[PDB]
Amino acid sequence: QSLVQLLSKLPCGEYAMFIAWLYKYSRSSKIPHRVFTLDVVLALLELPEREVDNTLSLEHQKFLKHKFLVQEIMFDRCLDKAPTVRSKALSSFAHCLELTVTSASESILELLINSPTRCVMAMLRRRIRDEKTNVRKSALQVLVSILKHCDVSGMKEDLWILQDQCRDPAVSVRKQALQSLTELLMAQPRCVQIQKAWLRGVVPVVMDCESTVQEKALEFLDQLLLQNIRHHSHFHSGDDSQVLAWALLTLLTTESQELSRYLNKAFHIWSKKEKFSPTFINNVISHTGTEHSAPAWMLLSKIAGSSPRLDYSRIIQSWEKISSQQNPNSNTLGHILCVIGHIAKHLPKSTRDKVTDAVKCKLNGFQWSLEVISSAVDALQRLCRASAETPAEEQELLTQVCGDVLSTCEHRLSNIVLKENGTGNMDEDLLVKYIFTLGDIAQLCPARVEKRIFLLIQSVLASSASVIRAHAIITLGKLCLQHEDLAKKSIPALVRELEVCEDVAVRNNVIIVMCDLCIRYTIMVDKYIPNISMCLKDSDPFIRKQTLILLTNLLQEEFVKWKGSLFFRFVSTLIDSHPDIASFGEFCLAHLLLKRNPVMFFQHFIECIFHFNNYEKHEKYNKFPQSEREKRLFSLKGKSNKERRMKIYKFLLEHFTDEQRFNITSKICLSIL
Amino acid sequence: IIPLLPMALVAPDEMEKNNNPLYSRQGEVLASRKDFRMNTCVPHPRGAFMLEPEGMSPM
Repeated sequence: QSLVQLLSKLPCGEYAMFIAWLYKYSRSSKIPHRVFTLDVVLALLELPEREVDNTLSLEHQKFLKHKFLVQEIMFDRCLDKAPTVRSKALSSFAHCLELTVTSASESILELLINSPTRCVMAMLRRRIRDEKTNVRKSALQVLVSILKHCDVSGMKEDLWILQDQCRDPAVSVRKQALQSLTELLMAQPRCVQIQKAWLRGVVPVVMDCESTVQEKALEFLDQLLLQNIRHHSHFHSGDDSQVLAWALLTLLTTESQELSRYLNKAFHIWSKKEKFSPTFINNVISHTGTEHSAPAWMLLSKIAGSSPRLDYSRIIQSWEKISSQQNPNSNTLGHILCVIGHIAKHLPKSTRDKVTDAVKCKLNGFQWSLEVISSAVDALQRLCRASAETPAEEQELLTQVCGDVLSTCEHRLSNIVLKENGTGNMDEDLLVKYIFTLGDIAQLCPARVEKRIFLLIQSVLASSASVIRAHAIITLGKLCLQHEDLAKKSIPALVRELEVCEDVAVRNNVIIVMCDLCIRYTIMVDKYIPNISMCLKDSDPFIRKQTLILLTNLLQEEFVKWKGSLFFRFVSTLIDSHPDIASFGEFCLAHLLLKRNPVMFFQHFIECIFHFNNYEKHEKYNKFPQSEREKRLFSLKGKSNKERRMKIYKFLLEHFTDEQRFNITSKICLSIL
Repeated sequence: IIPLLPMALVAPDEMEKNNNPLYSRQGEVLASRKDFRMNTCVPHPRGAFMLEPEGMSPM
């Protein structure tokens, strides 16, 4: 303040030579002197541009320009060699750039960020890799200060980079980037791709280990979506909070739907917190008349299930209208069926009878996709549960209701499959959905399946030597989940079909089936675990990543006692050519296996060394059996294989801690040597 | 650093599993419908089933 007043007292020439001396003094190596000089350069930049003195020299006239000042000083200040100096330099840079924004000197911004070929995207890419967090905080602040006045057209990749800094694992980085994106979406309301990248950024925030930034995301989405839309009579296009929330759920339809699981977790928090309201029910019922109700209906998929206390007749009428209609959106009808199932405890039988009759007639219609069939059959399980209040009563009612469509589709399969079949005399989709309907029925009546059905689907299996065959194996698995005798009869044929058949999709389905039989019958399919271990070496990477997901689900519950061969497979799968699947493997072990138990690699290291060395004569260990097929799959040895050996070894070293490193150095220098 | 988490690595809610239980031939309830992953299988036009439709489809 005193300098500013004295500079107002100072003439332009005295100011000019004094800026010359201060620019020379900026090259002094004193760190607090440099900090003070850059701070008072920022103080000078708080003032507007000094009046142009044509009597002064060219070196003095160039001091007057603020563009030349920010080109000379803070270009070197942001590119210094000290972290705190660069931190304060970037803070002063953000302050001076918002100062140029308030002085409306956008040409300075274009000259720095997009100079005609020093690139500010490049130095920002440097700043986000800096160790210091507040350097990245100043960097995100200055890159969100820019482009609030300009369109994103041509530079949506900068926004893509912005949710890449939302990825940065610091509390303050997300804790300020979330506020930055929320003020971005209200800076301009009308850009679809900004909202798309926004929702892609914000839906993995709430899975963080830290709880407060998760909650700040939760109520920020509450004020963005829950606290925007009003009653439909109150709703107006001018009320753009409602319009923005409607557009945001319009972007929730067919774009990203895994986030509904995060929404289920969030509503689980608000079910613990009981933050759902009957006023919200009144608002969504008021918006049932709108055509925007379909994402509101899938929001109601679990929200309405908490406490059904109201009248839902208009919803039943709309469901009847779209069920009489033959080609709706499948998601809309499925969500309407699940909300009907969730409110069925309050609904009377006087509507439930005609609902079940309409279901029965349209099931005889067979006018749906298979996802709608699955939603319908679980919803009809809900309708039988709400119909009955006795286990015997729901048993008998579900038995007869499933028996009707069971005998119907059983008669259809006897007319088609048991009779002669041409190459193109059938529609594949009709028969596949018929078998899927019978599989859902046999899921819902395990007591009503007979040995004639067993030999029928065994004859279907006998028509092997494709698309229908894998689904037949899936339905066979659903049945043998309930039938251990059919499981024992089937598993040599299933194991044979695993290592004989050639289509990738049917073997994927066989592995999925027999691993859910592993979840049911671990005590018996523990001997068939090494079939999974040899199937881990597939040609197709999608098969390998799917088996990685299955083995991750097996390891997270810890179904089986831990054997060294399983650990050998966990190590051996990490040399995938595709890096994403392998990195999923290291992320899974780092966030889950290291969390569950830290000492597994400590005992497993020495037998891992022996396993990759083809050494079997150890006195203490190497007692596991081996097959010829896995012997020729495990090309793990030699000069052609040493690189992945010490790559894996140093990965395990960085997994080991310093105390673990000391103890493992003691163990290797005693026992092995 | 931290990538996207696979959605199948999260256990479902308990009340949902109460809402869809699976019973036996004797009629006693043995498990729930959400305890098994073929309910979460997603169809393909070739007839394949995947847990994650988001990602690279096989050729």
